[PDB]
Formats: sequence, C-alpha cells, structure tokens
Amino acid sequence: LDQLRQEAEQLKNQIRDARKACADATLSQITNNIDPVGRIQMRTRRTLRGHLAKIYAMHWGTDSRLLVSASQDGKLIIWDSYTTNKVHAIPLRSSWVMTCAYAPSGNYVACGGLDNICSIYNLKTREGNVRVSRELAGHTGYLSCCRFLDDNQIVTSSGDTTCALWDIETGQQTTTFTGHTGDVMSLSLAPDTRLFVSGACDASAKLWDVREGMCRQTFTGHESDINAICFFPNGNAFATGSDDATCRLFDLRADQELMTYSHDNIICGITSVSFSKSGRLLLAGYDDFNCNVWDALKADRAGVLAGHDNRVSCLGVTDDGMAVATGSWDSFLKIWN
Amino acid sequence: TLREHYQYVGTVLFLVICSFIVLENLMVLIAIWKNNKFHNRMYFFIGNLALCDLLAGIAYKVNILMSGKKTFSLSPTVWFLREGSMFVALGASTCSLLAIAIERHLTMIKMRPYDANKRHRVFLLIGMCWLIAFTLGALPILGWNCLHNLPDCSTILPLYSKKYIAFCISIFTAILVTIVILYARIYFLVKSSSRKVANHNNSERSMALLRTVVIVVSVFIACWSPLFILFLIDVACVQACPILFKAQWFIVLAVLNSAMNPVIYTLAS
Amino acid sequence: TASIAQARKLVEQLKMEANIDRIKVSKAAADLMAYCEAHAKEDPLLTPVPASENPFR
Amino acid sequence: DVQLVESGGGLVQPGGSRKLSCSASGFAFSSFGMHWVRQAPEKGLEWVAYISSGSGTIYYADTVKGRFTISRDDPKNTLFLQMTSLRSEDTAMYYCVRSIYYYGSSPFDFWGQGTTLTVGSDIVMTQATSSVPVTPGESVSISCRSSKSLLHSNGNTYLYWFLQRPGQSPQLLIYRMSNLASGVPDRFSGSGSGTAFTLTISRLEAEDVGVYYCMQHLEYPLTFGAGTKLEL
Amino acid sequence: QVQLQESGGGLVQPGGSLRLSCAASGFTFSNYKMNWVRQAPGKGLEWVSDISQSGASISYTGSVKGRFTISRDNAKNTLYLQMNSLKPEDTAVYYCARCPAPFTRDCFDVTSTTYAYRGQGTQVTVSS
Amino acid sequence: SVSAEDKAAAERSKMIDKNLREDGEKARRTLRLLLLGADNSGKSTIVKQSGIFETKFQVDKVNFHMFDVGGQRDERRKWIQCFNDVTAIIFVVDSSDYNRLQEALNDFKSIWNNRWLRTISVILFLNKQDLLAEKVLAGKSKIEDYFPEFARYTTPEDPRVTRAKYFIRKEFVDISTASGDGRHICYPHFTCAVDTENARRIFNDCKDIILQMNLKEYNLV
Ligand SMILES: CCCCCCCCCCC/C=C\[C@H](O)[C@H](N)COP(=O)(O)O
Repeated sequence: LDQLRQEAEQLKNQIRDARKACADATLSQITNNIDPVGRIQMRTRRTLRGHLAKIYAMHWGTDSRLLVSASQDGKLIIWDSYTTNKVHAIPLRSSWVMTCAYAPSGNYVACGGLDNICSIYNLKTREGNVRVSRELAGHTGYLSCCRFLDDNQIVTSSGDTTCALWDIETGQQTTTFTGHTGDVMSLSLAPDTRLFVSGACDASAKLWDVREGMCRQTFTGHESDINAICFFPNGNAFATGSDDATCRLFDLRADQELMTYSHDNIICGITSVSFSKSGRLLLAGYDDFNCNVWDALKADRAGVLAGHDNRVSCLGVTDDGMAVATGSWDSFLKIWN
Repeated sequence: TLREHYQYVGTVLFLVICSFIVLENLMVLIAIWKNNKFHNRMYFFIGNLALCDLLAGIAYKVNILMSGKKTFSLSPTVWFLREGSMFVALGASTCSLLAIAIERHLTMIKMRPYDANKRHRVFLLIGMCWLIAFTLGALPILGWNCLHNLPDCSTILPLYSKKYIAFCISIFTAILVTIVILYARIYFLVKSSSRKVANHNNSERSMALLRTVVIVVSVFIACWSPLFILFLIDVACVQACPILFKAQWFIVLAVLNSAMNPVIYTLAS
Repeated sequence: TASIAQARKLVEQLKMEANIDRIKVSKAAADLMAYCEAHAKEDPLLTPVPASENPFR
Repeated sequence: DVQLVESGGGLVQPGGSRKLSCSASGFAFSSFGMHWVRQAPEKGLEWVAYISSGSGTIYYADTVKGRFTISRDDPKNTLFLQMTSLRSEDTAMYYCVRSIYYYGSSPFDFWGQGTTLTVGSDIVMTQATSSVPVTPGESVSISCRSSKSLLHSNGNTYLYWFLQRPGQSPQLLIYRMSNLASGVPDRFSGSGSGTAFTLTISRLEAEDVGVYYCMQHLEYPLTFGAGTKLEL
Repeated sequence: QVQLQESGGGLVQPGGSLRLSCAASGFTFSNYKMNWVRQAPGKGLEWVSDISQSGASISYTGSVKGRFTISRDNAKNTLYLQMNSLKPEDTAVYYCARCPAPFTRDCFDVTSTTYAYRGQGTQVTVSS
Repeated sequence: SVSAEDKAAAERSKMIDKNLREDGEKARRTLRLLLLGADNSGKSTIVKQSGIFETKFQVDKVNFHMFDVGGQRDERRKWIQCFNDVTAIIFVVDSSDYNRLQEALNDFKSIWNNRWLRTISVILFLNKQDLLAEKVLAGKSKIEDYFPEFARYTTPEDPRVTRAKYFIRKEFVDISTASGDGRHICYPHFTCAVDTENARRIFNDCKDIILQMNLKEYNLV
C-alpha cells in the first residue's frame, strides 16, 4: 500500500515542479508604477431594520432595487433599496436557515437550512400570496449556499463532501460531484455559467465543470478553513477568504497564487468576499466588527467601513456597482454607497 | 405687601457649581451619537433625568442671580416665577429618580429577558414624572398667596404659605420611603433566588457587589434630607429665630445633588 | 479495501490534472491589469458620482 | 379560479335606499384593496368608490360624497356598499374590481360580472370617440391625449388601457406603458411621450372587436376615457 | 500543503523508553496548539497529550500521567513525545494533530473519524 | 409629493411591519434549551414525556422548547455557531462508565473555552447514579486504575459512594471554574435514572440565569 502513496507523492512533486517552472514574476512586483487610489470614504446611505434576529444571507438579484435577506427569526424578507419598504415577508417551515438566493428571472426565491431540505418559493402567482413551490430533499447534511443557473436548474453545496446540481420539475439530483474530503462552505457561478468554484474546510478550492461532472483544477493554501469565495469579472481569477487573517487571489489559467492580503495586527477571520464592477475593490468582511477594503492590484489597504456591533455575515455588491449591502448578527442591514 | 412681608420675617462659588452642573449634564444629555438603543429602556429614563437636571440648573442660575437688591424693584407677579419655577425644577429631579427605581424592581421580579419592549407603560411613567412636578409647581401660582395675613408666611422664602410646606414634605417623605422600600427588596430577592440554585460564587459577586451599588439610596438621602429638615424647623420656628434666617447655604447643597446624581447612574456603564 | 480504491481515484485525478496546459504568470498579470484599467471609468465606487445621478440620496 | 359574484339588483323608487354585496372566493381577500366602478347605459366608465386594505384610507367621488358608504369584511370575505338618498340619475351597472399595490404589481386585474340598478380640477382624459373601421390582417392604432403630463419624477407614467367585448366584463390589457398583463398575446403594444399615448394592434384577429378605454392614476379622482369602438 | 509526518516508531521490549517525533510544514508552527492522539486495535480515537503555543500549560490524560514527556521546538518545527515505561496495553497507532484555528485554546475536533490536518501515523508494538 | 401607488405601498409596508412585530412578540414566551450528551448516556429520559428532535413542556406557566441535533456528521465546529442565543446548554454525561468518562471531560472543556457560546451557562447532569453505588460496593473494579489522583483524595449512604460522587463532580467543577469568570457557571444537580423532578430544577436554573443576565445588563451589578 506504500507504493500507491509513493506514486501520489511523486505526482505531487512533479506538479509542484511544473508550477515553479511556470512561474516567472509575481503580480505584486510588476505593478509598481500604478498610482494607488486615494482614501475611500463611504457613509451609511440607508439602514433597514425590524428583523429581531441575526442576518445570515442576502442576495440582490439581476435588478439593482430588490433585495432578499434571511435570518434565524424564521422570516425571509424582501426589501426595496430606494425607499426602504417591504414587499414580502415569507414565513419558513424550519427556523434555522443558512442561505438564500434570488433567481435571475425575478420569479423564484430559494432558502436553505440546518435541515437537508432546500425550499423553493414562488413569487408571481394568481392568488397573490407566496406559497412553497418545491422542496428538494435527500442530501444528508446542512446546506451552505444555493445558486440559480436558470429557472429550471439549481446548484447546491452542503455540509457533507458533495456538491449537487438538481432539477426543479423532476426533483431528482441531475448530477453530483464528490470530493473535498470535508465540509463545503462556499459557492459562486462564473459569468460563463459553465464552470463554478467551490471552497472546502479542507483548505481547498476546486473548479468544477457543470457540463461534464468532474473536477478539473484544485488550489491549496490558507493553512486553515475556507468560508468565502468570489469570482473576478474577467472570469479567469477568483478570491478566497479564510479563517486566518489572509485573503488570497488565485489565477485560473495558471494554477498559481498571485497575491495575499493580511496585516500584522489582524487576528480575526474572514466571513464574506465580493469584488466590484471594475474589479478593483475586493471588499471583505471580518470576524471583528469592522470591514476592510483592499486595492486588488496593489496590496495596500485603502479605507474602512464603520461596520455593525456583532459581526459581518454577508457582503454584496450590486450588479450596477453603485451600492454595497452589509448584513450583521444584529438585525440591522446597511446599504453603503 | 412686599415691605410688610419682609419686615415681619425679619458669590463666585455658587456660580461655579451651577456652571459645573449645567456643563456636566449637557455633556451627556444627547447620547445620540452612541448606539445605546438596544438598552434604551434605561437610557431614555436617564435622558429624562438629564433634562430635569439641566432645567434645574437653569432655574437655579436665574433664581440666585435675580434675587437680592433687585428683588424689591421686581413686580410681585414675576417674583413667583423664581419661587415657582425652581420648585418645578427640583420637583422634576427627585420624582424622576423614583421613575428609575420602580423601573428596576418590576424587571427583576418576573421571569423574562430584558428584550421585552414593555413600551406602553414606560412612556406613561416618564410622562407622569414630569406632570406631577408641573402640577405641584403650578399649585401655588394661583392661591396660597399668604397676603391676607402676615402670619402663616415664612422666612425660608418670603410671603410663601407655610401650609404648602407640609404638603411638600409629605410628598418628599412618600417618595423617600417608596424608593427605600423598592431598593431594599431587590437585595432580598437576589439572596433568596441564589438559595435554591446554590451558586458557588454568590458571596463573591452576588452579595458584595450589590450592597455596594445599593449605596445610591444613602448618597441621595444624606444630601436631600437637610433641605427638608430645614423646611420643617422653619415651619416649627417665631419672629426672631436665628437659625431660620440662615437658609441660603443649605439649599445650595440641594442643587449640589444635581452634580452627583447623574454620574452615579451613568459612570457604571 | 475502500482505502485502495480511494488511492486509485486520487492517483487518477492527479494524473488527469497534471496534463493541464499553463501560461506564464506575467501574461496573466498583464491581462488582469489591462482589464482593470480598461473599465476603470465606469465604477461608481472608484469615482464618486455627484448627487445628480445618485439614486439613494 | 378567481370568483367574484355580486348581488343586490332590482329597481329603486327615488329617495329610497339599498345595499349591494360583492363576494370573493379563490384568492387571499385580506391583502387586496378593492374598488367599485359604475357604468351608465351607453356611456363610459365612472369611478364611484374605494376601500383600502385594513380600512386605512377611504376615498370617494365629489359627485357622490355624503350619500354612500363602503365597508369590507375579511372574515366573511364580503364587500358591502350601502346607498342612501338615491337620485334619478344613479341608474347604471356596477362592477367589483380588485387591485394590489406594491413594486412591480398590477392593479385592476379581475373584474366582476356586474349588477344592474334602474330607477373642476380633474383630468380630461379625452380621446376621439369616432368608430375606426377594421379588417382582419392589418394593424391599427388608437390615440389618447391628456391635459397634465403623466410622467412623474419616479419615471413611471400612470396610464392604463382597458378592453371591453360586446358581452363580457372589461379586462386589463396594458398597465402603465409597454407592460402587458399575463394571458394576453404579444400583438398589443403601447408607446408615446409624456402627454400623448398610442396603443398599436398588429395582426388583427376576429375576437379583438370591442371598445377601448384610456385611464390615468396620478390624481386620485380617476377619470376613464370616452372609449373607441372597433367594428367590422 | 499542511502535511504532517511522524517518525520514531517500531517494536520495543516491555519496559523500554521510546521517542516519537512529529514534523510539520506549510504553516507557521508558532501559532497553533498541538496534540497527540492514539487508536488501539478495535477501539476509537483517544486523546492522549496536549501542548500549548509558547510551551507552558501542558495537559495530560490520567492513564499516562507521570510517564510521558511532551515537548515542542520552534527553531526546527518539531514535536517530541517520550515514553519511559511501557505496558502491554500500549500497542496502538499514534497520530499528530493540530488545532483548527490559530490563536485559540479550543481544539474542538482533534479526534474524529475523518480529519484534514492529521498525520498518517506510526505504530508501536510491545510484547507482540 | 408622492403618487397614490407609493402611498399605498407605504401603508402596506406599515401593516407588514405591525404584523411582523406582533408575531415576533410571541418569541419571548418560549425559552430555548439545547441538549448535548453521549450515546450511551440517556438523553431522552432526563425529562419525562439531518433531523432535529424537539421537546416541548410547560412548567408553572412557562414554556420550554428543547432541541437535540442528530443525523449530522462528527465534525461539529461549524453548525454549532447557530446556537448562539439559546438560554442554556443542558449537558448529560454518564457517571457509571469510567473508561469513556475521560472523553466526556473534553466535551466539557472545548465547549467552555469556545470563542462563541462563551456567555451560555451549562446545566450539568449525572445520569445512572444508581449503578454507581452498585459498582462502588463491588470491588471488582476501582476508579484508581484510570484516575491516579483518587488514591490520596479525601472527603472535603456509605462514605465510599459519597466520596466517589464528590470526586466525579469536582472533576467537572474544576474545569468549569478554571477558565470562565463572571459570565457563566455550571450546575451538577446529581440526577438519577428515574427521577421525576428534573423539570423543576431546569426551571429554577433558568430563572437564576435570567435574573443574573438582567442584573448584569441593567448595570445594577
Ligand atoms: C417635593 C419637592 C420640593 C422641592 C423644592 C425645593 C425647595 C427650593 C427652595 C426655594 C428658595 C427660596 C428662596 C430663595 O432663596 C430666594 N432666591 C431668596 O433668597 P435671598 O435673596 O433672600 O437670600
């Protein structure tokens, strides 16, 4: 049995040698003539309240106005970012939730939960009241993130070592991807909508292929857990946050590591990461009450957000690039601009 | 009537203490910048107390400045505005204290977290705390003039009906006994609650720390008693009573409580 | 028995992964810089737009 | 299956009183703020009453205020309109209309069958009432002109189009502009500037003959149009 | 790259001292607590040692107290465990484990059926 | 100004807020307790009468709701962060099985020192107390074999049973009192297998925890 491990170690050493040979010069040193952006000051343009619990997930949708937020209160609320008015307050069967998702068509909403069942609620209906449309079950593990491909497909990640691609009408698991030898805590869909990355608690980020059904590339680092991942607008890079203070930017065409962001006086952990429309802000939450903003091309922190009193669970940049929504473990949700 | 009423009855430091109290209460009155809204149940009562203290400071500032040789040149109607308003002012200081006390006792008796809003009763209490003082100060402006007869009017404040002092001291005694009772049974309830549960650290914190913070009753009574015992001895004493005349100093100590009441309720945070 | 199959699967996955073509890091860095500079004039957060075009306030 | 059934018809002697009821079954009645619509014989539609969700606000028409009353009952799922001190001119047919107001919603969706009863500052909402001859296989356009510009600061323009067939209750085709209610085909279109509006029908069919009504919603007293008829 | 290796095992007569060394790589060794756990044949994982970050606050389990010495060296990242006297019941595989998060004293999932940061392990045999 | 549709939307928003607040007002009557324990130790017998088992009971007009999590995986450092606002974490161990007992202490320590769940006071229980007396009276096995510190321990039914019980209790008490100070404590409560007074003990302990929380929060102490 030792020969198998020797062969695996030899292959790993060969891969490491190939990566080292392919490396020419780090991005952190070539971009030295680029003038850094000035101090970025953002005020709380709006505050949304009346939830009475801890916010866990939030999603914007294809439009820049509507916003879906979920919490442990047992109510999933749809807001309005221009007038701070509520549209729907959908109850939940199970009090414990961990994720929410807003469909690109603007007609369906997806929940999660500490249970194994992923619920899909309808919005546009003849009667005028939101009712549960589907309940996809049989996963054996708490869900972490739900994402919509279109109105007839959905991709989910759970606590066990699997990521599933379902089918709303049939209800069965169309495809399943196995790996990560541990928990899976993040998900994000590429703009091409053909590939998607997943981050695990094994300190591994993998690039799953939707069409085929097998992993293609894997990236390692962070020395610890991973609980936040996001893409780059180009589609050839992605950013990953970790349990320690570091946030890393990984290249997709070449399986390397480009830059790492961390300060010597930071001892907290990262909860959510999301880029900007132009891809030069890399907004990142933190375990402590603050939330920093990094210059993506040159690792010089620029500006800070005041933040809430408990923590920063989810942070989202709108598709138009003119708003940043931050949730928290206290009920208040803040829209900055 | 002023001449005969005054005949029958027979500086930097005070301004400094008035400035001290007014600035001290102004520095903490707003509290809008800090997010104290989750614990706002206590904080809005504190704000009420701060407003009462600021009004008391302003009333004392105008009262002491206007009184003196200028008093005789002043019309009799305006004179009440100095004797009356401060009676409202300090009236809003002591009574509002009880508004805090009965607020605590109700929370520590029923099995429920502080997150319960209980919004309707708190505004009622904070409104009645102002209203009772306002009506108490508005009682003497119409009637109780004491101008009909030279007797029944005292030297602690000229031409003022002595009988009103009896009602004032009755109200003060009622407030004092109520706050003493309400701040006494919290200690007994904490002692009794820890008996069944058998907390191994009850004597370390639940017994020694509490009695330290129930010293506010003493720090309030030991400094508010002298004014009312002086009122009682002035009512008791009669034309030539040497201790009756010298009363301008002790009332100062009364407003000095405004310098200490807010901090002991806020510095612990 | 299951460990042997797991090792076989891991070896196969490593062999499949080792054949992926790669490009120089400098090219990727230049591409990222060029893309970030090209669309740097349309980010509302990078360049503060006045109150005329601001919908929130 | 949304059902709205109304009752309370008959004949009224002048100076009398009556009560009309509208029963709903099929949807959630507690969230819909319903209206009333009155149509005189051979005349255009009129707005006569209103009631909101939770009875928060109640509006009327200046020619009717002080004689009617409207009240909804959620537990019985029934809307009541009591009418006192009638006049000889208040003989018409009544329609029970629903509406739900939020972002992206659509009011005036389902119209009742209708019960018969025989005994200053508003917007004109005028349009040409002349009949427009039509032939299957050709496109037509219907105009609508207002007095006050309907383009609010929010960017929306509140102007609705309604179609009524010769023997059926009216249904909503286009709410606001360029928005089509679910169930209608894609042939119908609507376009125009702030003050002029036009509804275009392409690839005309046999069942599209009827009367078309313009409507506004800026000022709360609503005024329907005269109605344009399509024949042959 | 969080691989952990072990060395120093083998077979030894009952009553002889033996040393085990755990080597770590891929992370800053001076930020995480460390633990030694064991698995006997037909038994579950049993936590058997502990060591904090700086070197103080050394804990132990009752069954091996006073006979096992655990030490940590940071210059060359190494974890040493030395056993003085041995009994026939101490025939088990030993795993070197690290706490999940840095700058904490939790060690919440040191022992588990499957884990990410844990070495392959070496086996020690006494009296066959 | 604001158009009619905007005003109607605002009215609907106000109604939604009122209904949501009125519904959430009933979330304070029920007190939530988590349950933790070992597989062999009784978990569904202390209180008479994937998945999440739930138990509801009523004591002196107070409603208690207890959650037991089962069907998940062994690694529990991620889904335990949700249980951050629970009133108490009932902990049930076994005091009649020495061999596994050393494991249980670890489950008490990692919970006590966790960065989250820090301000939640556990309510310890010791099931199978009747078997402890039977095992102590018999001389086949002695607790000194696994615990070397018992041979010199002295006392601070038969005296041996009392000494063993107090040693077992102090083993958890020391761990509870070493780390946390002034935020949470433990309660042994020395339960039995078929005792029918557990609900009263839980009610009293919850009352004490709530009173301590109110006293600390209002700043009286
Ligand atoms: C139930 C609570 C009631 C609390 C009331 C507080 C009592 C305030 C005392 C009123 C001061 C009376 C007279 C002045 O001292 C005047 N400026 C003449 O001063 P003078 O120029 O003669 O020294």
